[PDB]
Amino acid sequence: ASLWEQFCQWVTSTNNRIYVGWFGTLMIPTLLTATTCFIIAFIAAPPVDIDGIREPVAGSLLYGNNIISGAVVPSSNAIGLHFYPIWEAASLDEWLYNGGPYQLVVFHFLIGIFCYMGRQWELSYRLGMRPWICVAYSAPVSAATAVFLIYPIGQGSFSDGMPLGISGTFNFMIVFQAEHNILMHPFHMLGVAGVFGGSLFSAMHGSLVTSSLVRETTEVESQNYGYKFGQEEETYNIVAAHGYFGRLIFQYASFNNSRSLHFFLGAWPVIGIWFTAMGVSTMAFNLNGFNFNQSILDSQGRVIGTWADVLNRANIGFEVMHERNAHNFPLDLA
Amino acid sequence: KLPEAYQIFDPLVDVLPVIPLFFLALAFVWQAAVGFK
Amino acid sequence: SIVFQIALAALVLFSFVMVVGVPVAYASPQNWDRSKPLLYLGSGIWAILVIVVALLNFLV
Amino acid sequence: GTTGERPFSDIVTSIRYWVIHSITIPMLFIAGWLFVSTGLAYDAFGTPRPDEYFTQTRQELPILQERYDINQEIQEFN
Amino acid sequence: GGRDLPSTGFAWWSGNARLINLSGKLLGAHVAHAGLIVFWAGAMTLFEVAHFIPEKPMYEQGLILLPHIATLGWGVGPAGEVTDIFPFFVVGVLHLISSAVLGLGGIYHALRGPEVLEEYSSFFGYDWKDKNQMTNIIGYHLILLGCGALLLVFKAMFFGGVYDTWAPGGGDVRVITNPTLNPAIIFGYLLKAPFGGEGWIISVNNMEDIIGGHIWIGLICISGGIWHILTKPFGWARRALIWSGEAYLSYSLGALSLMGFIASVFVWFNNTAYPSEFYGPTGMEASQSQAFTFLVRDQRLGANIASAQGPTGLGKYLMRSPSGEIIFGGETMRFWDFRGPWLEPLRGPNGLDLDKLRNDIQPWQVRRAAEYMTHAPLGSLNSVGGVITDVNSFNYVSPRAWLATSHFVLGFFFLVGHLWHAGRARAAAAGFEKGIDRETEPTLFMPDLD
Amino acid sequence: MFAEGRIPLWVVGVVAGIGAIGVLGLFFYGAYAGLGSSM
Amino acid sequence: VTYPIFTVRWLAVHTLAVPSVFFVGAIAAMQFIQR
Amino acid sequence: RGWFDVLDDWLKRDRFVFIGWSGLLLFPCAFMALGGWLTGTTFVTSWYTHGLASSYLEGANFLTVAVSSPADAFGHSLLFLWGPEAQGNLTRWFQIGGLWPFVALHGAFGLIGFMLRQFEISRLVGIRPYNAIAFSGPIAVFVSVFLMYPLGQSSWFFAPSFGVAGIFRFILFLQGFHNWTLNPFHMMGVAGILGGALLCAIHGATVENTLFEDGEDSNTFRAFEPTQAEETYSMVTANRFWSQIFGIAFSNKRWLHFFMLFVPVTGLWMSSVGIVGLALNLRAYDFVSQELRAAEDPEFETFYTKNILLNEGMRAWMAPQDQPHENFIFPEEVLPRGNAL
Amino acid sequence: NLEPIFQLTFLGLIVLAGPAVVFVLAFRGGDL
Ligand code: CLA
Ligand code: CLA
Ligand code: CLA
Ligand code: CLA
Ligand SMILES: CC1=C(/C=C/C(C)=C/C=C/C(C)=C/C=C/C=C(C)/C=C/C=C(C)/C=C/C2=C(C)CCCC2(C)C)C(C)(C)CCC1
Ligand SMILES: CC1=C(/C=C/C(C)=C/C=C/C(C)=C/C=C/C=C(C)/C=C/C=C(C)/C=C/C2=C(C)CCCC2(C)C)C(C)(C)CCC1
Ligand SMILES: CC1=C(/C=C/C(C)=C/C=C/C(C)=C/C=C/C=C(C)/C=C/C=C(C)/C=C/C2=C(C)CCCC2(C)C)C(C)(C)CCC1
Ligand SMILES: CC1=C(/C=C/C(C)=C\C=CC(/C)=C/C=C/C=C(C)/C=C\C=C(C)/C=C/C2=C(C)CCCC2(C)C)C(C)(C)CCC1
Ligand SMILES: CCCCCCCCCCCCO[C@@H]1O[C@H](CO)[C@@H](O[C@H]2O[C@H](CO)[C@@H](O)[C@H](O)[C@H]2O)[C@H](O)[C@H]1O
Ligand SMILES: CCCCCCCCCCCCO[C@@H]1O[C@H](CO)[C@@H](O[C@H]2O[C@H](CO)[C@@H](O)[C@H](O)[C@H]2O)[C@H](O)[C@H]1O
Ligand code: OEX
Ligand SMILES: [Ca+2]
Ligand SMILES: [Cl-]
Ligand SMILES: [Cl-]
Ligand SMILES: [Fe+2]
Repeated sequence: ASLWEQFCQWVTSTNNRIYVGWFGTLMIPTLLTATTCFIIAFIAAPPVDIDGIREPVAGSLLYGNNIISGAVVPSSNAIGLHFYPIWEAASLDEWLYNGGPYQLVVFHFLIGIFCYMGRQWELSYRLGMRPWICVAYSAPVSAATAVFLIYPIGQGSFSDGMPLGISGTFNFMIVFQAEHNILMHPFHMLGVAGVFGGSLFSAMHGSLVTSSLVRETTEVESQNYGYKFGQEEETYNIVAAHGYFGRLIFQYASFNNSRSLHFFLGAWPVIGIWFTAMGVSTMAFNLNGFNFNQSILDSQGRVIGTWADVLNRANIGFEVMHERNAHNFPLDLA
Repeated sequence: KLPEAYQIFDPLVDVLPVIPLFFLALAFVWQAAVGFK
Repeated sequence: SIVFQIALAALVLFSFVMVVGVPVAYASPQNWDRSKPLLYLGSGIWAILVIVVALLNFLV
Repeated sequence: GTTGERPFSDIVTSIRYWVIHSITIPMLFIAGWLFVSTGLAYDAFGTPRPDEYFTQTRQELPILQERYDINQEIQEFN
Repeated sequence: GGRDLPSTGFAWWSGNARLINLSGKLLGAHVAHAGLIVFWAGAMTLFEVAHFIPEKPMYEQGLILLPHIATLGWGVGPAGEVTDIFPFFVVGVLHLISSAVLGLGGIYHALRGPEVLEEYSSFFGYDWKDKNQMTNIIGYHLILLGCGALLLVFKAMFFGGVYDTWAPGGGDVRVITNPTLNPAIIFGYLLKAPFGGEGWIISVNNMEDIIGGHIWIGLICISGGIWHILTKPFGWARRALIWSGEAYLSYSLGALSLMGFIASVFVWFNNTAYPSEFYGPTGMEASQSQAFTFLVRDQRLGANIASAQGPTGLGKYLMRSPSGEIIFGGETMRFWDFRGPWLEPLRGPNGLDLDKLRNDIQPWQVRRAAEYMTHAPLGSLNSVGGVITDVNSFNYVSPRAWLATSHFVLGFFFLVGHLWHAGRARAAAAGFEKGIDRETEPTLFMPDLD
Repeated sequence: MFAEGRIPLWVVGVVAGIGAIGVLGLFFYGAYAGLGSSM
Repeated sequence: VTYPIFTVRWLAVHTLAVPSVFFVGAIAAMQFIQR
Repeated sequence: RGWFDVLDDWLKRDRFVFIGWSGLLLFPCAFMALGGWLTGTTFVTSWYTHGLASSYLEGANFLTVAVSSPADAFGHSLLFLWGPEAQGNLTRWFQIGGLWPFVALHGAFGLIGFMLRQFEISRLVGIRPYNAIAFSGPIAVFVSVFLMYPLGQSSWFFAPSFGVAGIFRFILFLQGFHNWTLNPFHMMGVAGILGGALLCAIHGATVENTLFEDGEDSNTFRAFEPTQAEETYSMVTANRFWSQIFGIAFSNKRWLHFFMLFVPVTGLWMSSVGIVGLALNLRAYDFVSQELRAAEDPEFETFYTKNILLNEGMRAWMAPQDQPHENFIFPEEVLPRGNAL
Repeated sequence: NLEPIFQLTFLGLIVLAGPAVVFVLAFRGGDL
């Protein structure tokens, strides 16, 4: 009726090709801003003094990077955790030199992904669905927040956020392992179980459904054409799949309830990723992985090495080389 | 440490804080006794 | 000084007997006629033991 | 849905199972215990005792280097 | 109410959902759980007292509750030396006994007390849709919360004071005689940017601000409590919110997630409400301390630390912040917003002052910097202190690390719980929390997208 | 107990679970004592 | 009713559980070795 | 009835643990591999092969025990108990790392047996054998990593050790020496694994949140029946949701589940190809253009070059302890390191 | 010494307490 009411019905409309919604009213601008700035910076940003030592790092394609080595470089260590929008730079060149694009892209991206999760809830509400797809999506959101915001907060600088690049990601991981022994952190082990097991369960579920497909096609056409979109009947024989799997391992380890099976499929990777996100978020406060360096002594008192000691040697090798000009004092506390 | 008069119950205070974990476990014991109705 | 030790050990013993008895008595509606007065008496005696422990703290 | 065998819950809730196993299970437990605590495991597997990682003549890691005569190599390592 | 799946519709693993409409049983659950909280407070306090070596610093002994009592001004003197161990014991004992009482009441209500309270009393009986009654419970609890804030104020002002790490003459327990009631300061804290150098409310740096803000909080809470006792929700609130027990739970979950995140940040950064005397240094403090320690050492060796340039060309010991302030050099440049009682005496209007650095450094500052540098909040999960490549002989993890990590994790999972319950409350209010109705599946009546 | 001739399965579960908890507790204790304790 | 006692399932159960309990006893004993 | 048919009947009886013909290979080999790992991690040292304690008996824990690779002196000898090295001496066989090939070879034949079991059971119950095809991925990983990589290298010593920290060591070794993260085949593996986890999570959640109202309980789990003919969740609603949220959506259930098979399996196969490359030191170690520019331009710095520096540090600091048979003696002054660290 | 002995005594008594409550209620016919 009223103009505002009409606008409300448009934004919350389920007939839009892309659902907008109220969370979308924030998601779309912030995500577009982040995407445009990211593309521009990745192509053409000038080098960024990430470590705050006047040692600029070239991240963009036009300054000699390929796709693998290119990145949007985290803002300068001199900035620390200070807010550095464009309007606090003396010029655009200064803003670029100090890594302002990283802050712009990251802040907009984070707002965008939280609004994406809210938008998932919103559309589920408009369509009469159950509301918990956004809960599953909260796992990747938690991980991204850990690596882009929480870890820089705990470490005290956005220069210690994950770079927006492939090789930058690897650098982040290697330094992280050198400083926190993330491999020996049980939450990262749970994350590995989450992703290995999620892939395992994806492979099993897909293979068991594909294995039990009901015959509806000929040997020529794709078996995919045996399923018609919106058909009421089941397209595979879950009882045959259960018979096969319960004989592969044993009867009582096999799901015969599709609903319990799909809940398990949702829950395993999501929980694993929640745990690994919390692992990164707590290593942000330097509660690190297990330290068994020199845990085994012989009777005299000489250290007997274990694989943990070899791992520590690798960590030290990474530790002494990283950011080779940035440290003045013996302990890497910052 | 505990005031001198109390250090004979020192090995009891050593185990007190962990009790609520036992409460959480006891919930499952009770549900198991009723057959998880 | 040994009286304080005895009182505190008695208080721990009575805490154990209360911790056992209270949930059973509250969850046995048939035996509520004789377990409600026992609950009253036990709560009173437990409070008495706590008060005695508190006084002997300053007396020892 | 039973493939023929007795259900596990029935077996493990029965008195006879527990008369058997209140003995069998502890005996294997203390058999493994005695395997460790008598020093049998050290000698069987060749694992050094805490005082035998190094000897009064070998202060370095006894890393094997010879391709075929490892028995003599280990003996000279002590 | 039923106690199984057929009669409730909830499995055992969601059994507490069976309590949603059994107000007496729900009250019992809440009271017993409160008993659990108070029990942990008392038992952990007694454990910490028993495992307390009172001449060693609190943060060296894995203590998280005793620092809270010490900050309140109990059992400590100048620099945080533990004078009397008895008050810690008293706090623990009182919490333990009261937990016994609370557990007794929670058990009574959960097991024998009336199932529902509405036919027993209008005052305690409630319905989730009864907006006036829900706001009444809000009002009562707001009055209580304001009273607790005023209890903090009364302790700081009339009952011996609180520990002031910024006290002249050394950090000490002092009585706050002039809390800042000026609403400009108090509520301008809420407007400060949550970024480096501003620190939205984490930057509160003097007990006068803390106590004055608590006076304001007490007044706000009590007045809001009265306001909610005497009114009902307005039309806009009624049209905007879901009015159900699970909805109220979800609202509280969101609030709790926010508070958990705030507390983790607060303990990580703030050294006023969390004095380093009891909680150890912040990470920023330890980094700055290392820079100071080597400035002092090298200056004693004869280095002219004002003019010594490092390998990159920046000053090794001193440099400028991006706004020009004189700050410690090295990686600790990121931590130049740090303020601490041991370092501010060497700070001039422009930042670190060369004259003070060259002739005003006291031996106690050197000792404090060495201690803070060596107790940096870095440690392994199995409590091996120092950087992760260090060897096993230093058993230390900062209490700040424990508190910050734990409460960030709890904040995150309570955000997850808020999402879960908010979505469920919406779906249940709209009536599709049990799945799509085949007859009236909404998408079947929608135009195709393309 | 409540029925004659058999043990309730929940009692068996409680006993086995307590045994398992004790085994893991012994292993965690040994992480701090004897070999492998860094002392 | 009146099932066989020994089966393939019995053997599969014991082939695992028996050395498992033996090994657990061994590791428990290791918890008390002193250097 | 011939004896072969009678045996076939007995092997394929419906029992709690199906045996089959494949069981003759699977169960003894799998039991050997598992028991060998358990025995080695509980009792067996790596003192003579690596100079490391790697068993519970030596004081190591779950994270630090391993069945360590054999000594580098043996090259790729299969290290039979009766072989020329151990010569039938069980104690010596344990001490030289004979348990590693024992576990690796018995595990390889156990994996073969398990996939043959997948084929056999699929054939018996009358379904398509796509589970075995999916399992080919883990087999490719095991073959490449535990056999082909050490076979291309100097010896079994450089195979991953069967242990948690042993695997971690292998991972960091491959980063520092091979720059394995830079390898495009590894990146396709990572894409496949993370995509498989994503598909698992998103499919499970989508199904659970588009369920039909088929019961009256809040507990939606018992509103399903395995013999029901109709779909338990709304594919149409799921498709609309994902089309409006993400832009695109599955509309074919069969394609969806084949994709869930396809993604992680292809990831595993691509990563195995990359590992085969690393077996011959055919690495994606460097970008030569950036190396040359950095060598002539001391102001050119990228994340790639920083990672190269990290690898150099790891190699120099790790090699003496990781490769004790080499007797690497790197004096303190030759170790690379940044300032103050 | 005796500290682990007394500690395990208190721990075992506490551990038995909850199951003792559940067992007694189950055997005597209490509400569960
Ligand atoms: C005050 C906070 C609060 C309250 C009152 C509730 C209340 C409720 N929740 Mg809920 N929830 C919360 C926070 C809360 N939740 C948070 C923070 C999360 C995110 C994880 C959730 C996620 C959640 C889900 C997914 C569900 C509920 C559900 C429910 C309802 C029934 C749950 C039940 O029976 O418990 C049963 C208790 C258990 C089954 C035991 C769980 C043990 C957990 C998983 C591990 C504990 C770890 C802990 C840290 C200790 C570590 C132990 C270690 C030593 C090994 C109930 C009304 C259900 C519902 O929606 O009802 C309609 C349901 O499906 N909640
Ligand atoms: C803080 C944790 C907590 C609390 C306060 C409650 C509380 C409650 N739950 Mg619950 N629950 C929990 C966790 C909790 N639960 C968890 C983790 C699970 C998953 C396993 C469940 C699953 C569950 C189900 C399936 C059900 C409940 C139900 C209930 C209610 C009825 C209790 C009952 O009759 O059982 C009786 C149990 C006993 C009589 C055994 C003894 C219990 C007492 C209290 C033990 C106290 C021992 C203590 C040490 C003694 C000290 C006494 C004193 C001296 C201090 C009640 C208010 C029921 C309900 O909703 O009612 C409608 C219901 O059906 N819960
Ligand atoms: C928030 C916690 C809480 C709430 C809302 C209730 C609510 C209720 N209780 Mg319960 N109770 C509790 C905790 C609670 N109780 C605890 C911890 C115990 C153990 C001691 C009990 C033991 C108990 C028993 C045995 C009975 C009840 C009963 C009742 C019902 C009637 C109340 C009444 O009119 O009596 C009168 C209320 C008063 C005379 C007001 C007295 C207020 C207290 C006692 C004085 C202290 C006030 C204090 C300064 C305020 C702040 C507290 C402080 C700790 C911060 C009512 C619904 C009765 C019932 O269910 O009827 C059949 C019943 O028989 N309660
Ligand atoms: C736990 C304490 C508590 C709780 C649960 C409530 C709950 C409620 N109050 Mg409230 N209130 C409280 C304390 C509390 N109050 C106190 C202490 C006071 C005294 C100052 C008041 C004074 C008050 C008034 C005047 C009114 C309420 C009203 C309400 C009702 C609806 C308001 C609403 O939607 O909230 C949410 C708020 C909004 C939807 C407005 C948006 C606010 C901004 C835009 C959100 C941005 C927050 C930002 C991200 C956080 C940054 C922190 C800081 C920097 C600002 C609701 C049931 C309304 C009512 O119906 O009265 C009967 C109402 O008119 N209260
Ligand atoms: C409902 C329910 C539940 C819950 C329950 C609860 C939650 C509870 C509780 C409770 C409580 C919460 C309690 C308590 C208690 C306490 C006590 C019992 C005490 C005491 C005391 C004492 C005895 C002390 C002593 C001492 C002193 C005095 C000082 C010195 C030291 C000592 C310690 C010696 C469950 C889940 C199970 C399930 C079923 C239902
Ligand atoms: C004590 C202290 C202080 C003080 C403080 C204060 C005074 C405070 C406060 C505070 C406050 C006073 C607050 C607040 C808040 C708010 C919130 C948190 C909100 C919100 C919101 C919401 C939640 C909403 C929602 C919604 C929307 C969005 C729309 C639609 C509807 C709804 C409802 C859904 C200081 C710092 C000075 C010092 C220190 C201490
Ligand atoms: C070497 C060798 C061999 C083989 C052997 C075998 C085959 C055996 C075995 C064996 C075995 C087969 C053993 C076993 C074992 C075991 C163990 C050591 C166990 C364990 C465990 C645990 C520790 C667990 C725990 C837990 C958890 C963690 C979860 C839940 C709870 C429970 C408790 C279950 C022969 C002589 C032929 C030849 C030469 C070489
Ligand atoms: C303060 C105090 C006290 C108190 C105490 C209390 C407060 C109580 C209690 C108590 C309790 C609270 C106890 C408990 C418990 C428990 C348990 C021991 C549990 C469990 C377990 C298990 C092992 C389970 C298992 C399972 C599961 C979970 C799964 C499935 C099912 C089944 C069942 C198998 C006393 C008197 C000492 C004295 C004085 C001091
Ligand atoms: C060492 C031997 C092996 C140890 C095994 C330990 C695990 C054994 C199971 C742990 C306990 C599980 O507890 C099991 O829960 C099921 C749920 O189906 C319930 O099952 C039972 O419920 C009630 C018992 O009151 C009966 O009336 C019912 O007919 C029966 O199904 C029981 O409470 C118990 O049988
Ligand atoms: C599916 C197939 C599985 C294949 C593996 C199955 C287990 C096979 C184990 C074979 C072990 C061979 O073990 C080998 O036995 C021979 C014969 O006794 C021993 O030989 C020993 O006795 C013989 C005669 O008695 C002497 O000539 C010889 O000098 C002496 O060493 C070897 O020292 C030992 O190494
Ligand atoms: O920035 Mn990037 O990593 Ca975090 O540790 Mn200190 O800070 Mn630097 O040094 Mn190592
Ligand atoms: Ca003690
Ligand atoms: Cl680097
Ligand atoms: Cl530095
Ligand atoms: Fe599916």
